Amino acid sequence: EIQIIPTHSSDEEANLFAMQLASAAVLPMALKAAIELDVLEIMAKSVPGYISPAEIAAQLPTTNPEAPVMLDRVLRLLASYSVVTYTLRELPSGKVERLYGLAPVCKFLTKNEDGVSLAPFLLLATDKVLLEPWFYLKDAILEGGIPFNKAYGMNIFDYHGTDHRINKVFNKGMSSNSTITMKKILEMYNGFEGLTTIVDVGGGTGAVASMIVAKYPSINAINFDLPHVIQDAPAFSGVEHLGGDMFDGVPKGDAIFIKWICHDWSDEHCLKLLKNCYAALPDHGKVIVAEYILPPSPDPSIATKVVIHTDALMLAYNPGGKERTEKEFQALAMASGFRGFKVASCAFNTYVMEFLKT
Amino acid sequence: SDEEANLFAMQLASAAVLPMALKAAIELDVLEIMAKSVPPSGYISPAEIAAQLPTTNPEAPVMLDRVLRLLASYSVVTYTLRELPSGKVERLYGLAPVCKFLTKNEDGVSLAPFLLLATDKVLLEPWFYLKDAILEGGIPFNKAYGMNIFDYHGTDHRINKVFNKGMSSNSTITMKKILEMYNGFEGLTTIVDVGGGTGAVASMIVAKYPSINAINFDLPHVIQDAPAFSGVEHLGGDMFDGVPKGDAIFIKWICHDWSDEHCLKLLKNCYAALPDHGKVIVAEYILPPSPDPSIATKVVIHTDALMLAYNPGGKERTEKEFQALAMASGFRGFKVASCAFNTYVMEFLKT
Ligand SMILES: Nc1ncnc2c1ncn2[C@@H]1O[C@H](CSCC[C@H](N)C(=O)O)[C@@H](O)[C@H]1O
Ligand SMILES: Nc1ncnc2c1ncn2[C@@H]1O[C@H](CSCC[C@H](N)C(=O)O)[C@@H](O)[C@H]1O
Ligand SMILES: C/C=C/c1ccc(O)c(OC)c1
Repeated sequence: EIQIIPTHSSDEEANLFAMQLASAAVLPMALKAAIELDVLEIMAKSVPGYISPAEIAAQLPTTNPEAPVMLDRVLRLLASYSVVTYTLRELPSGKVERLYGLAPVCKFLTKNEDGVSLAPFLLLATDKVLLEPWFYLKDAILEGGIPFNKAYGMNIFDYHGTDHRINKVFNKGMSSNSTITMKKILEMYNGFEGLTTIVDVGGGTGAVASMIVAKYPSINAINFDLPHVIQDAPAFSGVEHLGGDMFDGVPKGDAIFIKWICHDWSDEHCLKLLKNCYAALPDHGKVIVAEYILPPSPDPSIATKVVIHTDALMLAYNPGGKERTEKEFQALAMASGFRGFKVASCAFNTYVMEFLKT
Repeated sequence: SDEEANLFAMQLASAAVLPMALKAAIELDVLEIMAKSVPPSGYISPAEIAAQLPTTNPEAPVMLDRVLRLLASYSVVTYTLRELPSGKVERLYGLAPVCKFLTKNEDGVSLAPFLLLATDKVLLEPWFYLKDAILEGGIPFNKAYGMNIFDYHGTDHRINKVFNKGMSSNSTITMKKILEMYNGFEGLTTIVDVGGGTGAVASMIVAKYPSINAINFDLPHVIQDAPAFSGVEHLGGDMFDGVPKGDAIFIKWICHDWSDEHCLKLLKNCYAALPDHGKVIVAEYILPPSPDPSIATKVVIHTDALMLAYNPGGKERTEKEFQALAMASGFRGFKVASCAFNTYVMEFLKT
């Protein structure tokens, strides 16, 4: 370990890092506006890279003379963070102009073959509704409670039942994200083959249930979630949509699949749901749990960052939620009656574990 | 490589967690507690931090740990791991170099109040109207509130104070460094700080050059909050109507708030306010020539994006753009005199 001697040079880097931190929110917020204006889809479709901000603006419903320069300024920020790429063209007239192209991350920020990306997940994570709890984080640490419940007087799921705009944003966000992950899950994970019935507990609007039934047409699926979510679930052949509250019970099936459910809830709420799962399954049933697994240390890798970001988000938003290690998941499994524990697969940082009653 | 792209997109989507988590740590005084309490070897437990917070919440240590873990992953704090007898590891946290600027120094100053400003609820709101401003014209801030940001500051006194202390702390740190390097204040008898805020810069210059009489010129609602400093006279006004007379005019972070037309109008009042051989001293970021990934470029491009969402047309400019503003406003001479923390000090010379 070599010691860095403090100098004006190292003080400058520390100062500018603090300044970068101060205004770090400009990145997701600028990206959110690019996605809502459909700037990246325009780039994806119009690119002969690289396109000028004036050529992008020409495809927007605007007569604002300042649109191209406003777009230029946004895209320059995105370029510095490698969300887009750029080239420079000298204007026959002396000044330097930037043209922009899509960077490799835009594969997941623009619709793929099959009409899906992570952009709706980004719109959800940057929604007004979800920024507000952050201003009550201090209060929840000092006064107890949940910053989101302090913001609006109820938990986030009850709030989705009262704000139909955010309910749609959230359901579309989760569906897009699970679609992308499940497609890769389905390629490498064999645990669904052979089952007659599967229940998706907190399955949202049913994207995962419907993909499993598409791959395995002899499976019958039940998409189980809250009534305000189920009311908006598209019909899909092989999928039964059922509204309820999982803490009160879950539908019977041969296996139960829970994706991104455990991390929303405290260990006690988890134990309760997992007992409910244990009771709805036959003697050799299994719970298939798809979640992130906390890494060993808070290292600076992007994969670790994504898991620690989501842990922090389940501090603001949710009733006791947190990310967990592989030992903590096995602990919860053994404590709710399952004798078998297997880490089965991994896609995009999401691990598939089986809790086996066996 | 597909995996890495997907994970980067997920990182971007929840990127705001970092500055929001940091804001909460600063509002809880967690970094100051660390700075005062961290023992010689240099790491402290969240339980030990929490014991110093005004709280009886049994969950506080755990929730602190989880916020600090996020901060550590980004090297805002350092950490060590301590194995527990029963296999699981505990995290202890310490100060990283950035903490120097996010905690009070010996002059009692840090950048923390600038971070409180940048992350304030008031300033997040305009971002939801950026799409609207791009399609329809206008300024996201104006769309959200009734009016321009500075008028808003004269209506919402909490934000007025946060903004003034934000700017004050930031300008203090930068001005101390500039004053160690820049000799342009000698032979001056009077200096005018136009949009000088609560007067921190004006006071630093008189502290260094007690021969100078400084006018600190800003909007009435900011002057209202300006503490008395000897040798500084506070004066409320509107710079686009006219600037007080002095031997030199100092404008820090003013040009980037305003469109070219507004800057030209300001600089011509400046020219008019000066004697024959006076000068305007302009302290601004300079836009680099490409969107490079360096922290120093990011800071300037972030501020350019912030100007877009808050201000009556501000932006960041290149040195040749500043030379054009100087020229179009009648200045004959231009020089780049020094630089501290990305802030360049330019003079626009009348002869
Ligand atoms: N008490 C409850 N009973 C049933 N579903 C619930 C619930 N509380 C929350 N949920 C559902 O749990 C889901 C958490 S979001 C995860 C959604 C989906 N499994 C996916 O991975 O994409 C939401 O759809 C929410 O409505
Ligand atoms: N018309 C006007 N006349 C004078 N001051 C103005 C103005 N419009 C905005 N301002 C002021 O311009 C300042 C911009 S903020 C940064 C300025 C300060 N020189 C610093 O570097 O810390 C604010 O204090 C704001 O109140
Ligand atoms: C924008 C934050 C992401 C997110 C927030 C709350 C949740 O409950 C969730 O899924 C369980 C995901």
